[PDB]
Amino acid sequence: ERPTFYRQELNKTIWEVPERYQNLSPVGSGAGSVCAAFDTKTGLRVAVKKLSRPFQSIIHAKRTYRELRLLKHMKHENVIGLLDVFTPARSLEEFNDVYLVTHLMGADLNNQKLTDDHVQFLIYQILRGLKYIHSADIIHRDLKPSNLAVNEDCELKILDVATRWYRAPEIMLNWMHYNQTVDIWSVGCIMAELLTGRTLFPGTDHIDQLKLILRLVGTPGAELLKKISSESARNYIQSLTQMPKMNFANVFIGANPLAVDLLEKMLVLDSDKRITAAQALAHAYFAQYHDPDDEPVADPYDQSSESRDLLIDEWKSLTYDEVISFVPPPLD
Ligand SMILES: CCCCCCCCO[C@@H]1O[C@H](CO)[C@@H](O)[C@H](O)[C@H]1O
Repeated sequence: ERPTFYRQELNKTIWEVPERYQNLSPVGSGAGSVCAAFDTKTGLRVAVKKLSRPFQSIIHAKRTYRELRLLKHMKHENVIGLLDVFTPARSLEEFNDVYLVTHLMGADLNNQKLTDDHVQFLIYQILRGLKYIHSADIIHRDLKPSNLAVNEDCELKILDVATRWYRAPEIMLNWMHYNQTVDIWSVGCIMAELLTGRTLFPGTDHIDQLKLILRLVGTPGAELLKKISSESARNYIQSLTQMPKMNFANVFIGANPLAVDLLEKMLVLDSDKRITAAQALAHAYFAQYHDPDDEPVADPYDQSSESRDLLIDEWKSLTYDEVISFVPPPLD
């Protein structure tokens, strides 16, 4: 049955939401607008995002669909999920607005070294979430402290200048064919910063970022240089003065040797040689948290919906179908 909706003017528009969602109050970007609310059915504080111009163009429509589909797929403790999605529309013909409801997250990992035991717990949770995302054949591509939410029990969820500080070197070289370990590079950068209280590679601009990375991990070795299809890349690298990888033990002074060992395995230039999320969860650094019985994988996720060129009304109809078919997660 259809919930009774009410209407209220918020962020220059009339929002129309199920009455279960009370005390709406703005907090949000625009890069759709977000309101905080209290969900009375579940007892939870939530974020309610009214999408802005979701079907204004083919590009907007395809974006909306892909975003909804992703959020509907993600069902893991360490990944943001969808609590609800709704529209006031009673039919496709009347369908214009989409609203997404998620847990209201109070803090992120930006929000001043952490202790080694806390770094262990936070990075464990990131990697547990990443194992799940990667198992769906999804690459996050923009892992950074602001995309990591934590609650007051230090339970963590991976979220949905934009800073370059956490970005894998191959993304900044426009390499394409990205591996999932682009995300492992980011996790390394985050872990280093939690341990030291300092940004590992605080690049001022695009080339400076690359310069800082090369300073720590050294210039490419022969095995990596063999895999560079680009003639221009190859000839530039060969001309750099050969520098060895720095000693992470004497870069992360005071740090748990198990942590340094893990960082050495994450922050490798060659993406094929970086540790995977599932391998990292088995690393002795996480001995106190690691449990193979509860590090679950995802169902396969279909991203083909993505190479396709469809009409606006087709993307719109497909999005409508996803809104109607939505099943809320268990009351928990
Ligand atoms: C001057 C800085 C050079 C940075 C080298 C980064 C190499 C990243 O690693 C590479 O990434 C690709 C994308 O997955 C793969 O196709 C390769 O097999 C791999 O070597």
